[PDB]
Amino acid sequence: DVEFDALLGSYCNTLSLVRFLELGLSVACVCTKFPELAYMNEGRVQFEV
Amino acid sequence: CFEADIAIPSGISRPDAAALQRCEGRVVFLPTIRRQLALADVAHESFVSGGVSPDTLGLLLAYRRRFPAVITRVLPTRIVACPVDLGLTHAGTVNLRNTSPVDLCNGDPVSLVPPVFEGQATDVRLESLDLTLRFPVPLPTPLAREIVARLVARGIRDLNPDPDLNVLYYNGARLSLVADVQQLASVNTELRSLVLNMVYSITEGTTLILTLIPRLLALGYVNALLQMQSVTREAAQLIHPEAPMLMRRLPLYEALVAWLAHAGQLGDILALAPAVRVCTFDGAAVVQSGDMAPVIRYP
Amino acid sequence: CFEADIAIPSGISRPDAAALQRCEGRVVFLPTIRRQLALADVAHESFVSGGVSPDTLGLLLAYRRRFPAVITRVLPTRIVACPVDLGLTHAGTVNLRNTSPVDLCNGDPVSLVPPVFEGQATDVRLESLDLTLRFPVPLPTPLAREIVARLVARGIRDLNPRTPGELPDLNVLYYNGARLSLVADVQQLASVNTELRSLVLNMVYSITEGTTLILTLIPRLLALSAQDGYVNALLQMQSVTREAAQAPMLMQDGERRLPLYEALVAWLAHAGQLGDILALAPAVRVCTFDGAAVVQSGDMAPVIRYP
Amino acid sequence: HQPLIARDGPHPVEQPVHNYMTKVIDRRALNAAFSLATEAIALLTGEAL
Amino acid sequence: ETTRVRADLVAIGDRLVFLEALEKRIYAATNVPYP
Amino acid sequence: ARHETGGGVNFTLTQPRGNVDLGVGYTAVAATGTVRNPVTDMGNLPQNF
Amino acid sequence: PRYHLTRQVTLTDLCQPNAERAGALLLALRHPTDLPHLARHRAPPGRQTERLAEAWGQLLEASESGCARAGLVSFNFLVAACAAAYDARDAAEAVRAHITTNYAGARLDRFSECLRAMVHTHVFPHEVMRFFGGLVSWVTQDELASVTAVCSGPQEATHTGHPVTIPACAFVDLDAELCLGGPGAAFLYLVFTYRQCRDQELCCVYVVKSQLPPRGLEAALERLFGRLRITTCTYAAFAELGVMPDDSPRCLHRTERVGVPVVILEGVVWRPGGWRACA
Repeated sequence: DVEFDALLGSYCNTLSLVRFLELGLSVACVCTKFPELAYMNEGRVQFEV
Repeated sequence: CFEADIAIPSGISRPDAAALQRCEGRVVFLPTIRRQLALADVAHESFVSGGVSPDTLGLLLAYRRRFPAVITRVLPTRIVACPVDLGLTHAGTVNLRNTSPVDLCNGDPVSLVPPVFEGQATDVRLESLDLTLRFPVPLPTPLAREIVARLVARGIRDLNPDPDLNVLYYNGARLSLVADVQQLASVNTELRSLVLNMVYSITEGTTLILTLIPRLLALGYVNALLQMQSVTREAAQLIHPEAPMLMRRLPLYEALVAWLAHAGQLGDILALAPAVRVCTFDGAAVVQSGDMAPVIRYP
Repeated sequence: CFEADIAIPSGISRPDAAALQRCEGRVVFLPTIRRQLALADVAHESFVSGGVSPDTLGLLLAYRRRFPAVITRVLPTRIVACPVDLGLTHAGTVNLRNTSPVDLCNGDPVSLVPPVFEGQATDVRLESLDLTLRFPVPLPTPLAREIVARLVARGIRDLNPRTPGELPDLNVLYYNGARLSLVADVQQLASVNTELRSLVLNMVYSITEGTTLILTLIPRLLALSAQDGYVNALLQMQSVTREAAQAPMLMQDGERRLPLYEALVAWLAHAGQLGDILALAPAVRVCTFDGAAVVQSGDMAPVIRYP
Repeated sequence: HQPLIARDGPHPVEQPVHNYMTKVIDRRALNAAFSLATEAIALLTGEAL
Repeated sequence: ETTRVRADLVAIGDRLVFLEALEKRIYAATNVPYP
Repeated sequence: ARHETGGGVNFTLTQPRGNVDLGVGYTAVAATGTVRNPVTDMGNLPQNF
Repeated sequence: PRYHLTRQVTLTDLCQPNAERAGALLLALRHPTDLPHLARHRAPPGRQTERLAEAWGQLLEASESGCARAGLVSFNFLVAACAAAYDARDAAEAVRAHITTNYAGARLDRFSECLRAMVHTHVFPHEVMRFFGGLVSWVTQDELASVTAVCSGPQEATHTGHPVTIPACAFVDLDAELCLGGPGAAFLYLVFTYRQCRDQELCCVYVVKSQLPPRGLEAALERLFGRLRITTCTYAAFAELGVMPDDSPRCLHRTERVGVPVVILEGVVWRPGGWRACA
């Protein structure tokens, strides 16, 4: 008697690492680096017209 | 520990900021344990349950329901509280603000309602965003179980009138329960629903048992042993109450569950279980009002 | 956790090894604190006493003097159980499985009840190791306290017949909707009798001397009935309070003992403790970290300590 | 393998998940058949020559 | 085992917009309601 | 931000950030034109006091 | 966090831990200057409430509070003062030969009067003298006291178990319940068994031995007793002394510090527990 229970398949999907500066909604925002924003109670912006 | 953050909302004043500086070390209740929270889950306006303001019953439902949190360090834009209910037993020492009794070296203090003390004390209001933080009172287990049964006993004599229940000495001090001038008239209308709960669970059961036990024992180990430990107690109560009161099985046993359903409500309502412990180190063992105390996690 | 193991003693039915996998988060009543123990005292054959199996009130009394344990991790060699009575010191909040028709709440105390439901028997059978398994049904505690009063009073109607056969079944339950019917098959007497006596004997001590003054205000109760909403809803229709309405008895010795204040103490001592002396003690509390307000039927809820 | 999106505040924090499902071959066997009449075999054998 | 990115740029009036749709890309399968 | 629970350690990560309007006038309107379905079945239920 | 320290500064008018052992089951004295008031309250009026007004007042005569409050009650101070009370004489009284030769019966004789006077006006000695711990260090002065005697869970008998080994201080004490013997872990409790107007307000202090839950202890508190013969009520209070997570390490000795019988108990989860007194 000859018998075997065989293993035939294993597949992984790609996990797409999608950056924020790719999509079309990057246009409306100007993101910029500022550390220590946790330390302020106000860093808030004042503008003329 | 697992410190949880409560978010400060938008523009507050400096006295609203200073109101946040007079609360460093209070007790805070919250519904869920999300690592970032907002102030909208905190306020007394977040205690509405039926469209109206909650009573001391409606608070003590939630005061046994939602979760205690103690603010260690106050912050701009955040509120850091290391919550009590998370963590293993007797770890993560936290610090509280005492109110007028002692909070001795032990006692296992319990959060409970504000209007058993001065109602508009510790009802600290934010002026800008217009919300109210009614902080609970941390009382230790003997006196916390003491004062809860006194005002509802005082509510009886205030219910249908014709000694004075309000002296109640501590170990050293004489504790003035009565804050007369404007509070006690608000007391008997803010424990208003609660007195009816302590009454109706007594009037139902006693008038149920005096038509239960005469309907029992002849309808036998429980029979003769009914009045075995109740000799001249229950038959004497059958002699005293059944004479100066009035005197049906299928509504009766239907009322049996319903009263005892209400009984299981009240045990969760009343008796004020301990949640956190005072068992400090290298202290004077005796805490005073307005002073901090090292408080440890589990009873 | 103070780790406690239960090994797989002798052989395996090969699908039934997978049956032990889907019992992760359930409860084992093991009547000890062991570092290792056989699977013989685990099953319902150990719950069966000498000759006779307990009723759903006797299983309450059988779940009285044993120790619940949480399935933590399932090996093909052992099953690691965490001793609920001691080893609940878990900031990791060791997880449980809700096997119950009720979607619970967040923040419920959770107490354990034997399987008494009409369709959630929780019967899983092992034939290689000849054992029967009844898992307890974790439920919210007011809904748990609504059940145990029914089943004893149903056994109170097992003592006296008298009435016509159309009795109120005590077999329709109410949670926001949700008509529930349970099983009424057998009522063993001693499980009813010892449960009935503590219902009698505690209600003895819960009456005191100053309690009697409250009984005078029974006609005062119905004076609030026709003039508000809250009282009239509080006053039940199927109550003896509406039936008994159709006095100091002076005996005044000393009068400085606070007789009315002393009444509410000892009443709360025994009539205040009626859910927990009849049923099991609640030590399981609903606590989800993600802010989820309810926990689905079949889910894995995180579990924190005594309420 | 599934990605996730970090929310904030009252909605709970998330954590990545994995799936690991396993599926089983089913075996079909389809059939054909044919015939040879009796006169043809000894013709193919070389007997009736 | 400063660059070009594909998008869709409809020009209307005398203007230009990045007309792009989500949830087929960056909201799918994460149990998030699409805002 | 770490927190040790049952099982093993459990790292939590959060990045604090903020925004601003940065527009003196109105920006970013949002129209509403298509319907999937009603959520309710539009009625016939008594109110019970 | 499985190691803790607690500290309370009191007198050596009480325990005198320098006269105690390294292992003693200390009580506090919470509400120490209390009970003239609750002598008057909580009792039916046939108890003549002017008794405890003088009774504790004679105690601190033997011991002005000052700034060092009366506290840190020893385990010895209740056993010998109830030695004449409960059903063990000349063996429980060996605890009195332990105290008066090391500590003083002058403070016992005022307090054995309190043990007939506290229980007289229904001021029962549970929920006064709350549990504190196992006497880790004794950094006390000569006539004053400063003790660290940690509460707070299992760590008291690990940090005196990786090194006081928790005596029972009387072989009559550590009540050998569950002679129906089996393997497991021990669950320790502190029961005050009373007899009200039969033995004229009896006082009792001893520790039980059980592998039993709190729900399997109350019916165990109704069984095995012969002191039911009362009717007032609310007898036999108890709290959790915690878990000894081993039944193998109990012992039987008579050597301490006067030959007093004593039981070694090594390794204890000190779950501080809660009291209950209703029946």
